[PDB]
Amino acid sequence: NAGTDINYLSQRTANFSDTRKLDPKTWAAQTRRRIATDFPKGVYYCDNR
Amino acid sequence: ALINPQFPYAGPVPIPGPAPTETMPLLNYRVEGRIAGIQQARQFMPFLQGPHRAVAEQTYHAIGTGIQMGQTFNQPLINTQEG
Repeated sequence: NAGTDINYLSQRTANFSDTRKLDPKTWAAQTRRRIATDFPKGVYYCDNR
Repeated sequence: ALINPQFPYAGPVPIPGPAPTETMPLLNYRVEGRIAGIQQARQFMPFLQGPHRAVAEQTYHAIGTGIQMGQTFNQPLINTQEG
């Protein structure tokens, strides 16, 4: 599914502190900045280069 | 920073803070690394080290040979003027 089955995604460290807790469309927005489009349905990407 | 009396900025973040974790530890890395493949002394290239000629000069060899031979015709005798 295209994000509709997810509330949010995030990367979290040992203190419960989220560095990027985002709703699916906003998460996808960050990816659009990286590959100029979206990955296929249900595929989520995170850049930590 | 500005502090305004009577609403003063708390004098600290106080003791009510929520310690969220004890994950503070970076476990030291211990490792042994070996890069040991047999090395062979040589690499192949198309060309290394050459300073190729952009133009050469003209170059040559040499020869001569023959003898001294001749057919001749002479001017006639003339009356001598003076002396």
